[PDB]
Amino acid sequence: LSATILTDHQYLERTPLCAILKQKAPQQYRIRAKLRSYKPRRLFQSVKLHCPKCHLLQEVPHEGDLDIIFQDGATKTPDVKLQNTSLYDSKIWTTKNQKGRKVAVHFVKNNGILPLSNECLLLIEGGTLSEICKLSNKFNSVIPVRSGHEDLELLDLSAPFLIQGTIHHYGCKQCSSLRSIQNLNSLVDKTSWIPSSVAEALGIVPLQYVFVMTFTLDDGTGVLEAYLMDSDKFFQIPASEVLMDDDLQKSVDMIMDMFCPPGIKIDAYPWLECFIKSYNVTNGTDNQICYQIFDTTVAEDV
Amino acid sequence: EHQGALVCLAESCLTLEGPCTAPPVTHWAASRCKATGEAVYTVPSSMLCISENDQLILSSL
Ligand SMILES: [K+]
Ligand SMILES: [K+]
Ligand SMILES: [K+]
Ligand SMILES: [Zn+2]
Repeated sequence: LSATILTDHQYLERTPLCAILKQKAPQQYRIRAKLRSYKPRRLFQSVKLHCPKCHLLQEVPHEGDLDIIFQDGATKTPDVKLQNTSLYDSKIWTTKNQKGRKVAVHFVKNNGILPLSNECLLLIEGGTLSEICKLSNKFNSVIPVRSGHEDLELLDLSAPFLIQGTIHHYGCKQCSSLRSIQNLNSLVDKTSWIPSSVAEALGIVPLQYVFVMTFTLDDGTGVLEAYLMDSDKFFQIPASEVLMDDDLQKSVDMIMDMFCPPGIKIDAYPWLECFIKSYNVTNGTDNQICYQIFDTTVAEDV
Repeated sequence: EHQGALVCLAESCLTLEGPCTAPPVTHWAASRCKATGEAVYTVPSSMLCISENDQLILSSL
């Protein structure tokens, strides 16, 4: 049995790789190939962030980076910003033996009242990563903020603009034009906290988590390099959750080991059935053809 | 009061005396920290970008 199946375009005839490589882009194809090799070999490096608007691809900040950002963000003097009284209630806690740091927590109100904890959005200034993670478990969502000159503002977009459960949402630094926190007032519906609604209110273009991989595919007629840029179709594992979950990570590892079992020859690898599109890439003076996998998923008996 | 309860819940997540604790680290997160000495795998964004014109031709198929 094939290791992957098409989720669409099943009517297509199979095209051999040698024929694809001789043809002009853009075209769509069905293929059957062995996965000869892939990048990244270090699978933990496959998780990237991609902007749907400007097309940039970037790294997800390391956990250690966030830890440092939040440590560096410690403040002795957080503001409530009193003009925002109808938006949120606020509390500030003092500390012992923590260099006089303070934590401000702002509790966003739904329709004039504080909602249940699981429905409550928090804004936090001066919290550690560990505190933010705990708050994200007990409340609906956390937005890290800092005291600006006039209003509360998001931290640098290198920190998540929203943490909801264990999902860290990031914004594009090129495409966003940040609005201050008071603009959360423009949300008429605060009965749920939809990440894209928070993002629009704050002028953020959210980045999308993707698995990015380079598949070297071989059917014996030729070798074709095809990119995978997958949010959750291919592995049936959400790229937005994978970095926070040992079991999801283990599943991706097991899928890839299944495509390329160690110490056996390529003929003994499973076939991958894939749909691919070809397209033209220009990096200055010369043209190049590239290939991407679409409408393809891992099969049931892994 | 409910406000009081939310404030107590929030407080319970905070570490207000001495050093703060360590957030959980998954095996990929730990590995991402240890992968040194070779440029991290990436693909230039332009290699992944299918132009509007190419997308037009492709959608008609
Ligand atoms: K939305
Ligand atoms: K051959
Ligand atoms: K075989
Ligand atoms: Zn962008």
